[PDB]
Amino acid sequence: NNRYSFIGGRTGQWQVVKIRNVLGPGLQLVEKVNILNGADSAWRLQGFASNIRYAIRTELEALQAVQPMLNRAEAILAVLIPIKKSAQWWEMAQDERRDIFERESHHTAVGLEYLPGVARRLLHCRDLGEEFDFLTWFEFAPEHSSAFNELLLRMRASKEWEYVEREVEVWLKRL
Amino acid sequence: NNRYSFIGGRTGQWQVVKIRNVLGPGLQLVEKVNILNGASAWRLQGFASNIRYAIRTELEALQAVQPMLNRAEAILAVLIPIKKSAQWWEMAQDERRDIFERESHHTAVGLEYLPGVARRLLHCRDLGEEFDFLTWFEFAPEHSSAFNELLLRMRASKEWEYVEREVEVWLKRL
Ligand code: HEM
Ligand code: HEM
Repeated sequence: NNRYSFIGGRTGQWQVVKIRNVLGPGLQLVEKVNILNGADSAWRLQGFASNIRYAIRTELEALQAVQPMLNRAEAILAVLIPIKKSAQWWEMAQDERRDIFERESHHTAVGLEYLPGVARRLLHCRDLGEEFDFLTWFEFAPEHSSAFNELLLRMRASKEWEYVEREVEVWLKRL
Repeated sequence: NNRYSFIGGRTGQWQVVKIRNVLGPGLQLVEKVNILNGASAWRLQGFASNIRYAIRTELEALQAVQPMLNRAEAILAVLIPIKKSAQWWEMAQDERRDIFERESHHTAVGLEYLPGVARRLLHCRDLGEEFDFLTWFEFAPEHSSAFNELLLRMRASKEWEYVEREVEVWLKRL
């Protein structure tokens, strides 16, 4: 099953360290997040794992060579980052979006510099009618915390991020 | 709302003319199809979504000539659920784009059939449906022959070597 739900509330596998309401309406602070594979709580986010939309074969080969698995023993820290991009983004053609995502913003090339420390999972949810477009998930050991914070500053300055209209960070610790 | 459901059964806006079970398991013949914007013998559903392959110049060409849905003359339609293979879905984005257009010329061929044929593309693989896409075409009867020719051109393409299941539900507006 390709559907995942993230329930902000009082139960779950993950303790909420902090929530940063980066842009637009935030998410209510809660004690924990419960993650269910499938479709007292304060909010629910859901999304699906999907096929590749932008990465080219050589980029997949580079990612496959180095990206770590989810659920490593040392990956006790995580961050759930729901993101919404603008109508102007979604109206663009496929070449126009690819050009912004990689040619201008270097999303893949830049992210690669933070592997293997950072593991990730990408879910999509615009097509479900959700309030966000994407749920991004990152997990890593404390030793990569500083590197992940650097990555966030670099991505938020990119051309791609000029099309982001809502964004929240839910910082988590594995219970 | 971006979700559409197609219910094969006794009620609906469309009378079934015939069903051709082109490849793989078919769909049960029924009297009518009921189309509902939102989430009898069978139900198919899918969502309208962003562009996945077409480039700007292709969209400009399509926008220059493609007709709208619900033309008064467009009393015939064809619902074509399609599933593609796992090997297709594993390919990277450039690999699929190259097959879809550089090799199979999906948009360039399809454009030869506008403005006669109007269309709508729905996606459903991500919903866990048994098909990956619901495709919808509609047109006046004078384009029936051209549309049957288009179908045979597409099925000869490299892109169609990855199609694993395909049904045609032919319909007439009530
Ligand atoms: C950690 C290293 C990272 C790597 C290796 C990476 C890589 C990728 C790749 C290859 C894709 C495209 C997948 C496809 O073709 O469909 C993607 C999508 C995306 N990534 Fe990252 N990423 C990283 C970090 C980040 C971070 C920190 C964020 C958010 C703050 C982010 C947000 C996104 C978004 C929103 C998308 C969807 C883009 C779209 O479809 O418009 N990524 N990522
Ligand atoms: C009538 C003229 C046609 C035109 C102008 C046309 C055009 C297109 C375009 C531009 C796309 C890509 C949309 C995107 O980038 O996301 C597409 C997708 C698709 N079309 Fe057509 N089409 C036509 C006929 C047909 C026919 C007759 C069929 C079925 C027999 C069909 C099956 C599909 C499928 C399954 C997809 C999804 C491709 C994928 O994402 O892998 N098309 N069509």
